[PDB]
Amino acid sequence: GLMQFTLPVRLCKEIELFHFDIGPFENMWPGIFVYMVHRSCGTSCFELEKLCRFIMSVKKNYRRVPYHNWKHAVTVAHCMYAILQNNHTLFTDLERKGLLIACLCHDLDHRGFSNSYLQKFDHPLAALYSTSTMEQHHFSQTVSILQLEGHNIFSTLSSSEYEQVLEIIRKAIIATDLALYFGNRKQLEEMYQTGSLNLNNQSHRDRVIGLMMTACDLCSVTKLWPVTKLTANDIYAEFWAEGDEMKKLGIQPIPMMDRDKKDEVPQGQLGFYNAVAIPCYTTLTQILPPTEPLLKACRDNLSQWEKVIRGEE
Ligand SMILES: COc1ccc(-n2c(CCN3C(=O)c4ccccc4C3=O)nc3ccccc3c2=O)cc1
Ligand SMILES: [Mg+2]
Ligand SMILES: [Zn+2]
Repeated sequence: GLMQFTLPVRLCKEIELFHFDIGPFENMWPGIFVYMVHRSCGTSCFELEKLCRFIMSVKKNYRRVPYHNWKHAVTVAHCMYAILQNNHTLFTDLERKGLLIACLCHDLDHRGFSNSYLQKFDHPLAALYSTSTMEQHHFSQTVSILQLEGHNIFSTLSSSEYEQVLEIIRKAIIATDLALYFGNRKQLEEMYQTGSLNLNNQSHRDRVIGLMMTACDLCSVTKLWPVTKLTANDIYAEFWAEGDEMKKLGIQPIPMMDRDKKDEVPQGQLGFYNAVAIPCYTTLTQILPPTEPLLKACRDNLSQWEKVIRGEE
């Protein structure tokens, strides 16, 4: 009960910042995650023994893929921690519990392949889940781990609170399907501008939590340039592998997944910042002003990509 996690001074201070990188020491990531739960949620939110056993079973069920790996899970959960800590009073007790867990679990058992590759391959999961294929799988894996003996971290919630938290987590994980982001942000844009946005409207909270999950999931674009630049290598390492697998199915992949078109990456990054990232953090900043540093860091990285195209790096 009186057992706190404590980080070295540099990490204690930098973990509070949006652009924090969790570093290359894998054995510290569980401790970083528990530290964020204790500060974000309370030292009483979860039984430590159960949380530790939940964390290590989640870790075990992430795969050795270049990008959609255990490091991504913890990185995305840190961004959520930064949003929640900078917006103290806006989120319920259940929501703080649910969203950090949702982030840790959001890409469980990812194979490094998009929903589109699963469908073109005719993967069994494409028959089981026709839309948001991988995201329904990620939620399924989350419930499976919660039902392992000794792993139910929500045990001391009431029947109704338990149903509420799994519903928060399900919506949160489904919302990480980027195909669903565009419509969710368009609706949030209209609600914010016509002034109809109402954080007591549950359907509105869902939309706002959905956008938070997009923002955390894309947070690679909100780090300092050297982290962003090096993470891009891992992202494209997966896309190019999917591209190769498209070619094996006798389908020319989109340039984004075609390793023969590396030259086109700098311009594709501009398109992605302009079409996805900047709009995402802009709308998020309007709804939640204290998330402005995500938008500023994103704009900084857009400028860095424009310098790459101008041969300046
Ligand atoms: C829909 O708007 C888009 C979509 C894709 C693109 N796009 C991209 C963006 C790549 N990208 C994701 O998709 C993504 C998802 C999640 C995290 C990080 C990322 C991330 O870095 N790269 C290219 C590279 C070369 C050639 C072409 C393209 C191309 O068209 C541009 C605009
Ligand atoms: Mg995902
Ligand atoms: Zn993800």
